[PDB]
Amino acid sequence: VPGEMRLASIAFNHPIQVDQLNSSYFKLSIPTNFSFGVTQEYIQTTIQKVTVDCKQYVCNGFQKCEQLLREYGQFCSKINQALHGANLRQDDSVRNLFASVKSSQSSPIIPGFGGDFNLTLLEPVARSAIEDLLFDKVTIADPGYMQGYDDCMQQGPASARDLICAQYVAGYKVLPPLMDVNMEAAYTSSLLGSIAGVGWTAGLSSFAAIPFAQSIFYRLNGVGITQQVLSENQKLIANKFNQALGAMQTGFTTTNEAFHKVQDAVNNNAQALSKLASELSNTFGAISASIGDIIQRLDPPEQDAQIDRLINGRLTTLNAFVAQQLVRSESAALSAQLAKDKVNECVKAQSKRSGFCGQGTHIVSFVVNAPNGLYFMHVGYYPSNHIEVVSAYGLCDAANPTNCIAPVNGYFIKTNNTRIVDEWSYTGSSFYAPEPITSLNTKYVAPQVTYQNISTNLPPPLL
Amino acid sequence: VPGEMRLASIAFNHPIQVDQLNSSYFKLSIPTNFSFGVTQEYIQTTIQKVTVDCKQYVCNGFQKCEQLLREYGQFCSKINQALHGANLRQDDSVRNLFASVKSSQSSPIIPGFGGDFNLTLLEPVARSAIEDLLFDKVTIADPGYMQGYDDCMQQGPASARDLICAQYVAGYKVLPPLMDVNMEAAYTSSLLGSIAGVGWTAGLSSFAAIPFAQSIFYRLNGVGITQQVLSENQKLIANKFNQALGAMQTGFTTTNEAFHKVQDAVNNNAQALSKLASELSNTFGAISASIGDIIQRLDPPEQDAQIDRLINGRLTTLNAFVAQQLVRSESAALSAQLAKDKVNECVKAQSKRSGFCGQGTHIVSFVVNAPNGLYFMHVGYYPSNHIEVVSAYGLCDAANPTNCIAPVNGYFIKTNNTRIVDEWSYTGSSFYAPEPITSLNTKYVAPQVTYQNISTNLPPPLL
Amino acid sequence: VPGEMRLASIAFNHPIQVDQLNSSYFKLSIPTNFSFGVTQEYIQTTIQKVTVDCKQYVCNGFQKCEQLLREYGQFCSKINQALHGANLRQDDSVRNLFASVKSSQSSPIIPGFGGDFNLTLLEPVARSAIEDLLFDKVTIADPGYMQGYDDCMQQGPASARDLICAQYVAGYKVLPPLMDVNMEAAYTSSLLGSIAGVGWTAGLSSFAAIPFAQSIFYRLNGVGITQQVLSENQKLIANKFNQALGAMQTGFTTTNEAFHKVQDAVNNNAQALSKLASELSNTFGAISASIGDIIQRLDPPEQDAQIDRLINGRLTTLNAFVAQQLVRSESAALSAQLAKDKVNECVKAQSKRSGFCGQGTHIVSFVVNAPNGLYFMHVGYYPSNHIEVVSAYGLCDAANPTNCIAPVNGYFIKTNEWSYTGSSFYAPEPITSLNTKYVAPQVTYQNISTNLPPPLL
Amino acid sequence: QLHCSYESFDVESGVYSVSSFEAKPSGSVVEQAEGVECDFSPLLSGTPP
Repeated sequence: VPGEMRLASIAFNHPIQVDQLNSSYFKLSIPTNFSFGVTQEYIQTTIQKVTVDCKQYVCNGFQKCEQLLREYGQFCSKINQALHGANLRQDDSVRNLFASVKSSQSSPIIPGFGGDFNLTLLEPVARSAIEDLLFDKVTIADPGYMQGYDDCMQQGPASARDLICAQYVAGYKVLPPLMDVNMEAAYTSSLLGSIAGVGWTAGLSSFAAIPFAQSIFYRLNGVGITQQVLSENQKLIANKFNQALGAMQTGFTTTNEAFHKVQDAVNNNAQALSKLASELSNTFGAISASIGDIIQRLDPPEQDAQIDRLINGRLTTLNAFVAQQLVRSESAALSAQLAKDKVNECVKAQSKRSGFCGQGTHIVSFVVNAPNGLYFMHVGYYPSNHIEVVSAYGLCDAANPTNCIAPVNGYFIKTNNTRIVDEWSYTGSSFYAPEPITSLNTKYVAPQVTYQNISTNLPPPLL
Repeated sequence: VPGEMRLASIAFNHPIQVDQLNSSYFKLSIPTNFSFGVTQEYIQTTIQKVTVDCKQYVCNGFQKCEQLLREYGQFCSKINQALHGANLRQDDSVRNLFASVKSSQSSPIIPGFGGDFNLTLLEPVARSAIEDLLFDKVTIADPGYMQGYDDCMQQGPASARDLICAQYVAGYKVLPPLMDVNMEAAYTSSLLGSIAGVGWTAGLSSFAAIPFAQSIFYRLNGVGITQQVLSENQKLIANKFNQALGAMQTGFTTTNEAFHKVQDAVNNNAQALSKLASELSNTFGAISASIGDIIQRLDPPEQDAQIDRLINGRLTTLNAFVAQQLVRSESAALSAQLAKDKVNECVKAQSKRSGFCGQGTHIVSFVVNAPNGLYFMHVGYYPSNHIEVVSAYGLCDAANPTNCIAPVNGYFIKTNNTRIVDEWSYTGSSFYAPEPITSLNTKYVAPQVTYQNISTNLPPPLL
Repeated sequence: VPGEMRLASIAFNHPIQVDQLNSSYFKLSIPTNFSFGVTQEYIQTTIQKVTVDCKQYVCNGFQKCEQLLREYGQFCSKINQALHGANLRQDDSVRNLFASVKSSQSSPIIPGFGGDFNLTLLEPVARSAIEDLLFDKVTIADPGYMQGYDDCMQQGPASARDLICAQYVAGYKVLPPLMDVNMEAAYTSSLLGSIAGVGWTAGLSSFAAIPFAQSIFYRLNGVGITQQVLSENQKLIANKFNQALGAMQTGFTTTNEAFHKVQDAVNNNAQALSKLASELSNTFGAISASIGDIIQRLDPPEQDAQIDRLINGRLTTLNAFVAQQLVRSESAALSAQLAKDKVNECVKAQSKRSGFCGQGTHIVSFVVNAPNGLYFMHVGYYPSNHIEVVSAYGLCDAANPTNCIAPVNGYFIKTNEWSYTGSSFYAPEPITSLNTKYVAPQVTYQNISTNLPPPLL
Repeated sequence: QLHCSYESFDVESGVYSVSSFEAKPSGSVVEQAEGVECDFSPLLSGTPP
């Protein structure tokens, strides 16, 4: 048998300390190793669209409500109009999203795409295995529409417990999604066809149409990693990437918060529908929840006192229900707008903003279909094994104070490598990778007192 | 007359396909024609501010009402306070918007501004022709305050049917807008005058004061169009630009979605009023909707039972009304925040983020005053007639492998132009337009195996 | 005493006008002086979290309520579940905030950090001097937990009226914040230590570890101020900056709207609890607001009728209350995300976006803890004393038309023959290859027949 | 019905939900029974209480 729980302090992890330094030189923290990894998010984009029969929900064709509800018919019309407008709003957001998803051009996609990268995301020509695992992991009730009447009806298993058949008792209607799941799959493949890539300036007209691996190298040079190292490590890069990719098969667990949110979005829709269903049995102090039951046992002068009470509570339930759905609809529209922005930023281009996307700088990200929404995956770069090195603000000619240089997208560090005879060396900013200083990696700058006074050998400029 | 409706599949517009080539060279898709085009959006920034007399809404000064509301006086105070705070919030948002709208400096504007561009959007020195067209299309009832009181009264037309004069019965009050429309128009003209500087390494500190078309050419080089083409086609550009501008007079009909949204904002304010007005006639099962009628018909022991019932329902409509207004006010405030951010991005300067603004890269955009908000329009580049061309990742001068170059904001393409003897040609990325290779269009880069091996003539620098 | 009120017109602050000019040259408005300044904002990140006992709120354990509430027990379950989920969401947002706040590395911080700048925002090694002023200005009721309950009981002042100890009558529970305040302070100290690197690429892994003044000059070059000016004005800059810094001691005033909003956020929470407390006395037409009174005053058939009436109104206030809290919780969640957005942009690095941060371009900004949220401050840069000068689109060699240049981060201006100045400030300098670049020729470029050193020929 | 719901002679074009069919009810069947004629004979004689 397990023992007592243990009281514990919440840990306070500390940042690696780096001493600030005065004068012309300073310590520089730089990683000596890194790893690929991923993050993911789920953004809901829609509310399921429903309508409710406003007569049958209250009264199922009994002749007293055929007269008694006539004075309340305008409440029903307000109910129907509000819900109808909410449904229209949901479909507008869908059309607006897809207008930005589409591209003027894309590559055809074939097997073996991505080269040495595995790219198991590719459809089983289809949706994708990743998307299908998501749909199968979700605990949602069996799909609507077909067979309709015959899946409520005795032509099916006795074990069905779907609220969808209960919609034919209660008069509820679920409207179909607008986009068509097959067209949705085509839109996500269209996005994959624009990959390789985001580089080569704005990219808003022309389409580069290059191999996937090559675009990755441009993204890696976009964060200051030198290309010389990248060419040496090309197989390593593919291997580490594939390890991060392989981790997505363990991503279908409840510790993935995005995964958990997908399930909760499904749960919330089910709860709203079932809430109205539970209210069908709720008396309001009326003798019975059934109108036909109270008609059968009551004299008509008092029969409708009971009916009126029942009507009032049922209408009140509908009013509350509409208000709830309107709020949800607005939040979904806003949520969809955020996803739309990320598709046109986090997916369509590399970004330097940070914050956005996965927390590992930013390298390419992808998006897939999810129930009522979009699910994003973000590839990222995680630094490790940081060391401190000596570095300088710049280097300059001691024989001529007006001749100076400073590194471009990198740093000047004291040399600790046996292959470099030069006292100083250039490194990439994202990774420790010393190299000779050359005109390619430096630029002329105005002089400053903190630049080193180099009295001997500088190749950039030679003079 | 028409026959039966036709069933149809929803079309999927497929992207232009581009073959995914292997090896050191690739197909590049580039447009061969383009058009200017526009988009528009409406962002509401405010809702109407209102107050309601909490005695008058219940009754017209009747004495039973005067005594019976004493127990409810704290509800009225909460009603007044909640609405009052919401009204203050609306005014806070307007001032915040204007704080960011105003500029320290602007150009004077005279007729013939914009050069060859027509600029019919300019004020009729005024508000603007666009704003007045919008106001004529809008169906909103005229506001009071100078005065229209006598048009409620017998001292005005007998044909007035305004719900605006009916507020005198309901105790409803329409508050005046926070700012004079002329001052608002002055702010929008200052936004037109805030063009140039458009950047130039911030431009927050300066005002370049250059012709509008001149700033456009700076923007066109900002999207990868070569200046050689731009100088040749300047008159053509103005012609296409004015065709795009002339189409704005057809943006005043319901196919323009932003236009429809303006009318819906008006409708929403009208709805709030109409609901209160209809409720004045709404008996709650009380013997009459009128307090004076109840008084003249009943003995006082029953008279106040009927009145109390009537009061409770009237108070209930006020409570629901306030809650609705509180929600709308919050959404309006957030909507206003969105607009001011677009003013400092989509309007104030050219932007490269995409998504935002019109869907055609981004070039200059404009904003005008609209009821309850701001109406924006955007302009952009719409490429067409894309062709595929042969292209290279870079060129490395193989007779001396350490010389390696790559294009700047453009591409190296195989030459298909008879005027150019060079084996490779440089083009802008926004448009197909080959040019001879020169040092201005390229930069020195690290070597790569996929760069082409030119063993003979390579001019940028020749050595 | 005062006279009659004065009717007035709202002033319109007319913009400085600058004329557009004909041909190859144009007016340029440029400042000849500037000042530092400060702006501030408050971004709330949470709603105070509370729960309530669903039996105690309605009755004091009187037996008739114990029987009658069994018919309504499922409403209480929905009330408790909804509030509980709302509380979890508030704490989820806190974890998400800290995920962006923490840095992998930081500088150690000592007193006298920042060199010539005073930096009174430094921790009193603690919170910060600014936060100390803030919390004293806040009017919030004294905290619970410890000593807690024994400050609520009769051995305490007879004058306590705090909702904080009235909750043990009402059954409210005020939940503790997810984070210890000292941990929170340490996280903001880590943000101060995350300065340098700021620039030098995205800075995502590297850590420059350089002086604060040194990082400033880099940023000032990044906004178009030339280095020549910066070296001449270094002490002037430090003085103006510390004047802007010194103004923070007057920031705890009613004209600071961010400060006012913090107080309102404190009172929004107070209002929510006080509303429920007032409803405990709200007779609903029931014989009394007290269950014990109606039990003692009524025959038991009537006791049941009046207790039910009283219960129904009490449950109704609870239901409305939950809905109100759901709305508030979501708005705070969105607000919390906005704080994260500024932390990963406005705070961690200089930005060129404008709009964001203080309205004076963007230079370094800071953030401190506030009740239920974060309080940001930004240093703004304000141009002044603008003059107009003649400027040209570019220059070329008249004898060699293909040699054409254009200024980098600045303008070519007429010399009061051509001179270079930084885009941020008026300060002429000779044109040299460092401040210019080669460009394609244009019809508006000047035809220079005399002397251009870049290119020499 | 749609015209009445919008109180107009020109409803805007769209697809609109309308009330559902009642599903075609048919004649009864029962499982009622079985028992024996109730005996109320205690009421037929003697003095009531």
